[PDB]
Amino acid sequence: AEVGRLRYPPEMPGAEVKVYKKVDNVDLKLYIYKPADWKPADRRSAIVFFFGGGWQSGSPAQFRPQCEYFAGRGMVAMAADYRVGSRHNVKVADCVADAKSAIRWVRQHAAELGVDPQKIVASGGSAGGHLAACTVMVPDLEAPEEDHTISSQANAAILFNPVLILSREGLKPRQDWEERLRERLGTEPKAVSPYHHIRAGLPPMIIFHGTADNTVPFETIRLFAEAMKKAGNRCELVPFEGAAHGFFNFGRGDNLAYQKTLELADEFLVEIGFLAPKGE
Ligand SMILES: [Cl-]
Ligand SMILES: [Cl-]
Repeated sequence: AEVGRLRYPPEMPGAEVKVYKKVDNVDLKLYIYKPADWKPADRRSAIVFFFGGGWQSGSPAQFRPQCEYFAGRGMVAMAADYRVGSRHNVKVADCVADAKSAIRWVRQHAAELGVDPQKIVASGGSAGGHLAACTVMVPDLEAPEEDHTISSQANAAILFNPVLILSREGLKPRQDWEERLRERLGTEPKAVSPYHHIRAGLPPMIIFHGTADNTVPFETIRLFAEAMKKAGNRCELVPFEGAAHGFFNFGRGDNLAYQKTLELADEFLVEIGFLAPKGE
């Protein structure tokens, strides 16, 4: 509900604004937070957050607090806008293209951003967590007007109650439901279903999910994580006992889950060599 009251477009005080994509006569922006000691020539890790809201609504403001945290730790942290149903009459596949365009843009512009182009983390909540996962493991579905010699693939992901299974193929593949998914998603459902793209050799990830989630059942995420681990990938699943969809957000449950998810995300980033340990 609180997340639902966020402003669009957001103020994002202290952020630098860059347009990463011009599409359908809208300028899609990144809201960029740099560390206090940032200099051109830096080669910092970066994180790009994609807001939640069912691919229908939401605001980059959702992840402003996390951006401020990670910029405090020395990352170039940013929150991306992307097209949504209520504002732009797009479908899920369009959202995925925008998320991929954002990672591509950060990589293309890594030098001027003071960023290491092989340390770009994709992150998000719910629908935005789906997008982040798509940037790590789903093939590009379109080639927009952008540098396709530059990869859209993120180097790691941090997912907050993501949607990871968008097709029922290979679960316990009924036709009419997959056809309804096709019309909603703008493509074959498997083409935007991270679970259907599990293979060896993928970037590392951490996932935070409530065990009492009625929106995205925890069991879908357990299945995902088990299969990823079977494929040899680093896929850390942190259950939040009794928590529901949206539990991790700044401003709810006394900020306890907010703080805990940041702590664990920080250690994950140290583990994979994207952040220096807090001990310096
Ligand atoms: Cl790895
Ligand atoms: Cl829920």
